Amino acid sequence: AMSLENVAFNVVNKGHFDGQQGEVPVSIINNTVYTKVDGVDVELFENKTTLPVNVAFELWAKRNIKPVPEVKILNNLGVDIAANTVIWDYKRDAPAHISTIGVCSMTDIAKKPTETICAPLTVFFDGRVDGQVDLFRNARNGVLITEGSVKGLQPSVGPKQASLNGVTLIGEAVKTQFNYYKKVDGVVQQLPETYFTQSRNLQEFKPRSQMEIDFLELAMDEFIERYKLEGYAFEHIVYGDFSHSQLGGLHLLIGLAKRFKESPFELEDFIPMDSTVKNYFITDAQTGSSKCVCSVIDLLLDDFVEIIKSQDLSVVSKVVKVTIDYTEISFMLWCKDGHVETFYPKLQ
Amino acid sequence: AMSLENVAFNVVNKGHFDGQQGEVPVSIINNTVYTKVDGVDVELFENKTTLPVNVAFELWAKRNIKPVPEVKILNNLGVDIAANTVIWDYKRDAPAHISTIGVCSMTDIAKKPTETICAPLTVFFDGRVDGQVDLFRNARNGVLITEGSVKGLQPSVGPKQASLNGVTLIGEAVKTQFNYYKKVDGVVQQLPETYFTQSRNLQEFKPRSQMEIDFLELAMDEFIERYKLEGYAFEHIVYGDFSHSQLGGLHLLIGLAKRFKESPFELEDFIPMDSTVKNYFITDAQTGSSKCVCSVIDLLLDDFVEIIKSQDLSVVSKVVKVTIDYTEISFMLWCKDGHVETFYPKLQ
Amino acid sequence: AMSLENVAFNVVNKGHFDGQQGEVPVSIINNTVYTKVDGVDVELFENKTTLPVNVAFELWAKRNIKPVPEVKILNNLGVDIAANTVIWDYKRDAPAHISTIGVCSMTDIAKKPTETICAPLTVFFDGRVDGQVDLFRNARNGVLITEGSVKGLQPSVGPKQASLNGVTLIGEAVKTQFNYYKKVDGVVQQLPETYFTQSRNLQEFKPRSQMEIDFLELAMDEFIERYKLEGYAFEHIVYGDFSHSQLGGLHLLIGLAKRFKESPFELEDFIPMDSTVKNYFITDAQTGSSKCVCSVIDLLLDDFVEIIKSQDLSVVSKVVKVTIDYTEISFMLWCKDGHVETFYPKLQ
Amino acid sequence: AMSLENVAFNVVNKGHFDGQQGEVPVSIINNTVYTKVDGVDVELFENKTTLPVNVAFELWAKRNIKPVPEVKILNNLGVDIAANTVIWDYKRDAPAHISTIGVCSMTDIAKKPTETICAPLTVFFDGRVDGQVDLFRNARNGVLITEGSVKGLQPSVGPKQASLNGVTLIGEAVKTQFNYYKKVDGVVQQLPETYFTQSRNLQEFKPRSQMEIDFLELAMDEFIERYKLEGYAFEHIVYGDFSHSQLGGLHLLIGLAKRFKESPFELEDFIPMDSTVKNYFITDAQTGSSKCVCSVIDLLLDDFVEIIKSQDLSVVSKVVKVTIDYTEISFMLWCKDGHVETFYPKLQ
Amino acid sequence: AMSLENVAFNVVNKGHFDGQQGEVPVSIINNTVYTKVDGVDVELFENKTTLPVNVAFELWAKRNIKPVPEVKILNNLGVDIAANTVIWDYKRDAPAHISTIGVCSMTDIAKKPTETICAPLTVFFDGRVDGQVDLFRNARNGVLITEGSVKGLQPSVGPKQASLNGVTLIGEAVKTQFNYYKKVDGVVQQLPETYFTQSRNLQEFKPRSQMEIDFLELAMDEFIERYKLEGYAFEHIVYGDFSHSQLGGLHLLIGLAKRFKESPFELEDFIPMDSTVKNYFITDAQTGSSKCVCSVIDLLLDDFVEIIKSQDLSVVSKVVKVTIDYTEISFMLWCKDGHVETFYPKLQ
Ligand SMILES: Cn1nc2c(cc1=O)CNCC2
Ligand SMILES: Cn1nc2c(cc1=O)CNCC2
Ligand SMILES: Cn1nc2c(cc1=O)CNCC2
Ligand SMILES: Cn1nc2c(cc1=O)CNCC2
Ligand SMILES: Cn1nc2c(cc1=O)CNCC2
Repeated sequence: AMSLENVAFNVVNKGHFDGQQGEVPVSIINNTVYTKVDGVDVELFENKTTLPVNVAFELWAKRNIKPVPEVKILNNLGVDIAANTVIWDYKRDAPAHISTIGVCSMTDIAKKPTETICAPLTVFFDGRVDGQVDLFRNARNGVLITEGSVKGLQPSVGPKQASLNGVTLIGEAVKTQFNYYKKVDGVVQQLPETYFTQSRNLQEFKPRSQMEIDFLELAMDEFIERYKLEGYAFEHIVYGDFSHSQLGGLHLLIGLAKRFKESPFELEDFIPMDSTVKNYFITDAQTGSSKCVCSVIDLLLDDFVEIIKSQDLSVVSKVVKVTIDYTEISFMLWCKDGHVETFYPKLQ
Repeated sequence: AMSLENVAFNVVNKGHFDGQQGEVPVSIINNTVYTKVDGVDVELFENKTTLPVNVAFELWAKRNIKPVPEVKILNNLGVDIAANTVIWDYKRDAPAHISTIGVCSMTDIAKKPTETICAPLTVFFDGRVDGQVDLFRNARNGVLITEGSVKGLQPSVGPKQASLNGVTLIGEAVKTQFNYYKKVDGVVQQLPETYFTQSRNLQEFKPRSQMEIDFLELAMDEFIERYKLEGYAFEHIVYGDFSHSQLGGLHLLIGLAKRFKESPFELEDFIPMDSTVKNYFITDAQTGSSKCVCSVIDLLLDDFVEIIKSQDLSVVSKVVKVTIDYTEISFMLWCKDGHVETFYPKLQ
Repeated sequence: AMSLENVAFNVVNKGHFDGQQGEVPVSIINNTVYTKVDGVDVELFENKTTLPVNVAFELWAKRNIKPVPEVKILNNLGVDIAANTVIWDYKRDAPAHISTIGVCSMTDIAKKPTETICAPLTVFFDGRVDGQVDLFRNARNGVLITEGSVKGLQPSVGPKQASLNGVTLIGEAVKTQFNYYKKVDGVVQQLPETYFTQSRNLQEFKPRSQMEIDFLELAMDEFIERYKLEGYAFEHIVYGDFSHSQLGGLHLLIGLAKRFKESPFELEDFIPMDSTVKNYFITDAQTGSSKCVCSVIDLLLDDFVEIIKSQDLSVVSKVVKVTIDYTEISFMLWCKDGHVETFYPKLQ
Repeated sequence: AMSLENVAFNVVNKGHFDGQQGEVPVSIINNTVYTKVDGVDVELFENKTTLPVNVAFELWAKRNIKPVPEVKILNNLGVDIAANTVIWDYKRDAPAHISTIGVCSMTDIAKKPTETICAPLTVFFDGRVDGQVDLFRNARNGVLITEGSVKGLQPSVGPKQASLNGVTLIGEAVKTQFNYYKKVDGVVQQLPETYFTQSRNLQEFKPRSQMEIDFLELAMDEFIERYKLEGYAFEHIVYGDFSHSQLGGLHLLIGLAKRFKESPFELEDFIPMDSTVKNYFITDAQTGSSKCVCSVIDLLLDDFVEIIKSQDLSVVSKVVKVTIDYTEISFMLWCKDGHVETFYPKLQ
Repeated sequence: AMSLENVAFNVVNKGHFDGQQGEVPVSIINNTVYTKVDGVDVELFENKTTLPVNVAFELWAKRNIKPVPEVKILNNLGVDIAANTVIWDYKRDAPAHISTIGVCSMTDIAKKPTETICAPLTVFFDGRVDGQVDLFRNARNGVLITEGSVKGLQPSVGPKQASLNGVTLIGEAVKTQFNYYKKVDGVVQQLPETYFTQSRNLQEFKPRSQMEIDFLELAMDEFIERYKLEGYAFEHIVYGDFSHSQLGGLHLLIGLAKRFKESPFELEDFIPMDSTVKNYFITDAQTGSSKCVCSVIDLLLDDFVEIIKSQDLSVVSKVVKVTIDYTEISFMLWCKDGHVETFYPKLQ
C-alpha cells in the first residue's frame, strides 16, 4: 500500500523509508517535495535526477542505509541493478542504477531477482539480507557481497572502505570490508588480483603509511633520495610541474594534497561521478599553470611506487595495464635512456 | 503604487525595500528575478518558496531588517501572522508565515491587524513600531515583543539572542533581548517559566559558562568527577556511544561540538526548519556508528545538568516535561537501580 | 558542423570545446544537460543564464581558457562583445556579453568582427590570437589586449592580475598583465592614469605591501601613529565603527579582512556581479551593527592612503573623482575643522 | 553522425527525419524546441512525453510515416518494441514503446533486432522493409505485418484500417490491411478468430453496412422491428437511456453518433490512450443524464448483433468473453425472463 | 512609470495597454501571468515566446490593435524593427521583431527611431501615427505604410488585406490597403511589380473572382475546357492527384479548399510562421495519399493562370522566379513535349 504521503511520513518520522504506516500532507512544486509543518511548507527533497520528482523521492527514501560498496566498485564489476534495495549515488545525488527490483512500482522491472527479466542483468546481492546468497547462486548474472565465507565460493577481499549514507569510511563499529563474488552467464568468475583506490578528499587528506607521512613532511629531493626514486620522474608525475602554461604531471591525489597545503587550486570535475580514475580541469592559483584534462588517481603511495618500479623502462612509449578496483586501468609509460619521463592514467 | 519594478529598484539601490520611488527593468525566468546591468542579466533573487516568484521576491524585499525573535520562538508561541512586516525564515529561505497584513497585495488578508479576519489569528506585534503595543491591547489573539515595560502588562524575559538578517546573535550595538507577551481569546496569558536554547552552530561553537569550558577541555572521566555527574549517564547522553552500529545518545549540541573537533560526521537535517529540538540522521565518519533519528537540543550544559539532577531516578521509564523556548518538551527518562540509563528529547 | 552532441563530446573528452570530432548521447531536462555514462545520466552543465540551456552550454564549452581581463575591467572599458571567443563571467555563471561573433549560430550577430553590424559595438580583441591586432586597427570601436608593444599604438599597462578559468591571479607560468588599447569612433583613445583594485577575497586575504602587513598586525592606534594618519578618520573609514545600530564606515576590503579574523559577519551581495566598487548589506555577528548599503573597494592600503592624503580638507562636503580600473569612481568627502569625518565610494 | 541540429534541419527541410546532411540553429526552452527563422524563434516541437525534450523530438522526427498498425492492435498483440522504426502514438503524443532498436542513441537498447537483448522482447517487424521478414523468422519473439503471402507461414487477416501520420484510414492509394504473424519463444502462433473495432470518430462517423445505414436513418422502433432485435435491450445498450440521472447503456459508438446528430454531449477521455474499449465520463447536454464510466466500443453494428444473438440468455449475470482486436474483451451480460437487460464491455 | 502591475491593470480594464494609471495584484507561475479576482487567480497571459514571461506579457499588451501589414509582407520587405509599436505575430504567438523602439525598457534598443542605433535597421513606420511619415523621410533604412499620397514619393499599392488583432481581412469599416514605401541607405527604392497572396483559410475559403467561383462549382474537366487550360497540368498542380501513395501536386490553396468540401485531410504545419509559401505534411484521409513537404501558396486562381500561361514550356526543368508579396519566389517548372508536367513553389 505504497504512496507519496506514506513515503513522506516515513521520511519525517523515521529519517528515511522504514515500512511504517501513516501519511503526511505533501505538495510537489516543480522538482521539490514539501510537507506542511506549523502551517508552512518545509522542503523534504530536491530532485537532482532525470526521474520524475515523486519517483526519485521514493527511491531516495528507500536508499540503503547500511555500509555499501562505493558506486565506482559496483560500476567496475558491471552491476546493472540492485536486488530489493536502492544504492544511492551521493556524488550524482541520484540512484546508482536506472531500474529497481521490489522497490518502487514506477521503476520496478520485477518484484524478485528470480524473474526472467533479471537473468541477463548483473544483479547486486547483499549476503547481509536473508536469502540473498541463495538468490546469487540461482542468478545467471550477479555480484555478491558478504561479511564471511560462502560454502564453496572462492572470495575476493574487497576494499577496507565502504559508503555509509554518502560517507566513505573504514568501519570500526560496522563492517565495511566485504567478500566479493561475481557471476557471468551462470558461471562464477574469478575476480582478478587488484589494487584499491583509497577514496580520500583533498581537504581532509590523511597519510595511511610511513612513506605517505614522509611524502607530506619531507622536501621533494630528500623524499626521492630516501625511497630511492631517482629516475622515476616523481618530480613530474607526483609532485607536479607548475613552471609552464601547461601543468605537468600531478596524477596522484597525495601530490595534489601536498600542493593544496601551500597554495590553492581549482579542480573542475567536468564528469561528476564516482570513478577509479578522475579527470579534472585544473588551474593552479599561485602560478596560473593549467591542464584541461588532468587524470588523478588516489592510490596509496607505496602501491604507486610498486607499480612504477615493476615496469620495464627500456621502451619509448607503451601501455601499462594495472588492475585497480577490479578494473583494468591503462597507463601511458614514456621512457628515455632507461629513466621515466612520464607515467599517467591514459586518457581514452 | 507597488510594483515588481519598484521592488527591484529598492533592492538594487537600498539593499531591500525602503519605500523609495523608482523602477528598474526586470526579467522573470522560471523562479529567478533578474535585472539588466551593463547589458547583461544579474540575478536579484532565487525563489526557494512555494509562493509565485514575484510574490516571494516582494516578501523577501519587505523582510524585517531589525533583530527579530527566532522563528522557533514565534512558532512555540503560536504566531500565525505578523503585523505590517515579514519575518523571513532564513533556515527555509521563505516567509515564516503564509499570509501578510499590510505588506503585499497578493498575500494580504487585511491591511491593518484591526480587521475582523485577524481576530482569530495570533498576530505578531513589535513594540518598537509606533502604535503596535496598542494594537496588541486591542487584538483578540497576539504575541508582543518590547524593549521595555508596558504599563500593567506582566513581562516574560525572552532569550538574550535574536535573528538580525539571518544572523543569530546577542546584541551589543542593538537590543536582542525582548519582553514577551501573549494573548489568547482577548485574555493576556501568563507565559511559563522557561529555559532557552542557545542557538549555536557546530562549526562555530563557543562555551558560555565555566562548566562548558571544562566539558570541551577536560577528558570525559575527569569532567564527570569534577561536576559530580556519576550515575547520570553523561557518557551515553552527552558524550555519545560510538562503539555499536547504532549511535548511542548524543542529544546535546555541546557533545556533538566536542566530537566534531576530533572526528567529522554527517548530520542530515531531514526536516530543515528552525526548532527547539532538531532531528538529524547522523553518521560518524570515524567509526561508522549511525542513527536515523538523533534528537539534538542546544541547552547550556549547566541547564541540562540542572534538569537531569532534578528528576526522580526510581522509575524504569517516564515522560519528563521541560519548558524550553516557551514550549513543553517531552523527554524520555530511563533508569535502573537509582541511576540514569538514558535521557532524550522524546521522538513523537 | 556544430551540434549539441559534438559540444558534449568535447566537454566529456577535452574538458571544454576543442574543435574535436565526435558525438555523445545527450539529454536535456529543464535547465540541465546530461550525458549517459555506464547506463546513468551524469550532469555536464546547469544553466544559470537567461539564454536557452543548449545555447548557454555551448557558450560555456567555448569559454576562453587563457588568462583574460576580469569582467569589471571589460565593463569599465565599455566592452559590448568579444571577437571569436566567449568571456565567461564566473561571478554570474553566465557569458559576460549578450551576443557573440564567430562562436555559436544562436548568439552570433556576425561571423567576423569586420561585418558592419560590429562597427558601432566595442569589440574585445586579443593580440595573442593571430590577426586580432589588425582587426582592432580596422574596427570602428574596440578594446585590445596584448602581451607586448604594437607599432605606433601607445599602451596602457593594465592590472597585474587576470582571470584564468574563474581564478583571479597574478601569473608566474603565464602572462596576466596586458597592454590595453581602446578605440571610440575610429579614434584610438588615450586611456587615463588609473589605480587598480587588488581583487582579493575576504577568506584568503594576503597583504601586498609593508603598510598592509602593519595594518593587519598592529593595533589601530599604533598603526595610525606609525603612518601619520591622525585626522584622516581611518578609525571610521577603514577599521569600521561597530558601536551603533548603523555600522560606520568599513569601505576598504583590508578593514573587513582584519575584522574577519576576530569576528564573523554576513556580507549580502545583493547585485552579484564583478565591479570596481561592490555594495553589500553587512551584518556584524558580534555586535549586531548593520548597514543596508556598505560600499567596499579593494584598493592597496598605500593607494587608498595616497588618495585621501591628496585631498583638500577645507570643505564640508564634496565629490572626489578617482580613476580606478579605468573608470571614474566618485567618493564623498566629508570634513570638519581641517580633519576627515568620512570618505566613501558614493552610492548612486 | 546524429545531432539535435541535424534532426531539426531534417524537420525544417523534409517535414520529418530523412537522413539528410545539414544543421539549423536550435534553442531548447523548457519542453519546446525552436529554430531561428528570419531572426525570430519558430516552434518545431512541444514535448508532451515523459522523455527529455531533445530525445522525444528525435523520436517524433524519426516516426514511421507509412500506414502502420494502430497502437491498440500492437498492444493487444504484446508488442514491446519496434525494429528500426518509431511507432508514434498520436493519441498520447508520445512514442508507443519505451525503447528503440537502431533509431536514437539515447533510447536504443540495440542497433539490430538480432542482438540477444531483443530475443525475449516481442519485436515489431514490417515486411515492407527489406530483410524484416527474415529477421522475424530468426527472432525468438515478434509480430510481423506483410502486404502479401509469406512462404510456409499461415496468415491472419488484420483490420482494413491502419494509422498514417495519426489519421486512421482504409487505404485507397496505399495498402492498410496487413497479414499478421506472431511468434512466442521461437514458435509461430496460431492467431485467434477475432472481431475488429472500426476506429471511427463521433464527428465524422460513416456507416459501413446496410444495417448501419438503417440504424442512423430509421427510428428506434422500426429499426428493432426490421432486424428482429426485440428482447435484446438495444433501446438501453445502443440507443441509450437519457430519462434518469444515470445515463443508461450507450456502449456502441454508432449509438453515440446517432445521438450526436440531434444533441451534443461531453465525453471525458480520463485515460487518453488507444484501446479496444474506451472509457468516458459522459454528460448529455440536453437532459443532464450522466455516467462516470461509460465503456464504449466501436464495433460494426452487424458484428455486435452477431455477438449478442450468440449468447445464452437464461442466466441473471455472467461474463462473456469476445476476441476483439486479438485481445480478450470481457462483457457483462445481464438477463431476466429470457431477455437481455444490459450487455456492456466489463469495467475491471 | 511602467510596471508589471500597471500593464496587468490595463489588460484587465482596457483589454490591452492603454496608458492608464492603476495596479492590480499579479502572480507569475512558470510562463503564465495571473491576477486575483474575487479571491481566486485568473489567467491573463500564457507565454508562448522565448522572451521572459513578464517581458512577453508587456509586449503583447502593447501590441498594435489597428489593421497592420501581415508579418509575411514585413519580413519580405526586410523589416527589422517597428517604430514605437509592437507588431504581434499571431501565427507564432510572439512579437514579430526581436527588439523595440519606445515600447518596453527590457526590449528597447532606443526610445526614438532617430537614434543612431536605428539608422542601419529597416524601421517600420506607420503614416497613420503623427510624425511617422517625417521620421521615414529622415531614416536611413525603413518601410512606410500610408492610407493616402505622400508628396514627392511614388507609392506601391500593397495588398487589399491587413491583420487586425490576428484576423486577416479586407476592411469595410477600416482601411487595410496601404501605400508602401521603402528606403535603403537613405535612397527611396522603386518597389517591384508584385503579385499578392490572398491569405485565405481552408475552413472559410471564399472565391474572389468569376474563375474562382467556376473552379469551386464546376467539375475538373469542364473547368479546364472553359478556361482553355489543356496541357497546363491543372489536374495535377491545382486539383491534386490522390491515386498514388505520394500525393501529387496540390500547391494552390483553392485546390485544397475544393478537396476539403468533399473529404478531410491533415495539414501538418511543421514550421508554424507567416510566409508567402507554406509547407505542410499532408495526409488525405479518404485515400491515404500523403506528401512530407507539400508547398502551398494562396494565389488568386486568375493570377496563377497568368503566371503559368506566361512561361516557356520547351525545357525539361527550370527555375521560374515570381515576385509575390514583394519577395522573389522560385518555382520549379517541369515540362515534356510542350506541355506542363508540374509547377510548384521550389523547396530550397
Ligand atoms: C596488492 N597488489 N595488487 C596487484 C598486484 C600486486 C600487489 O601487491 C599486481 N598488479 C595487479 C594487482
Ligand atoms: C531558568 N530556569 N527555567 C525553568 C526551571 C528552572 C530554572 O532555573 C524549571 N523548569 C522549567 C523552566
Ligand atoms: C598609480 N597612480 N594612479 C593614479 C594617480 C596617482 C598614482 O600614483 C592619480 N589619480 C588617478 C590614478
Ligand atoms: C440488476 N442489475 N444489476 C447491475 C447491472 C444491471 C442490472 O440489471 C449493471 N451493473 C452492475 C449491477
Ligand atoms: C521527371 N520529373 N522529376 C521530378 C519532378 C517532376 C517530374 O516530372 C518533381 N520533383 C523533382 C523530380
